[PDB]
Amino acid sequence: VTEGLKAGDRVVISGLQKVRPGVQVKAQE
Amino acid sequence: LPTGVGYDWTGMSYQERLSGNQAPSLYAISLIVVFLCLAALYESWSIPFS
Repeated sequence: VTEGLKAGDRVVISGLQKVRPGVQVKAQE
Repeated sequence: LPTGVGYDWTGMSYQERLSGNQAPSLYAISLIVVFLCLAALYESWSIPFS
């Protein structure tokens, strides 16, 4: 990704089934 | 299961998937039609209920 993404940015990755915009997101890895 | 996943129950599970038993509806209206037909044969109010 040369463009759009920037330095050190956190990405929604693991549990993408339940991901829909608005629901509060917590972070486990 | 993940998102965008469905499933199916078929076979005789298709038959029961439609209905296992609509029978007690028919025992119900069977009790009805028995009740009224005996209310003609008795020809009497609630004497059939015996």
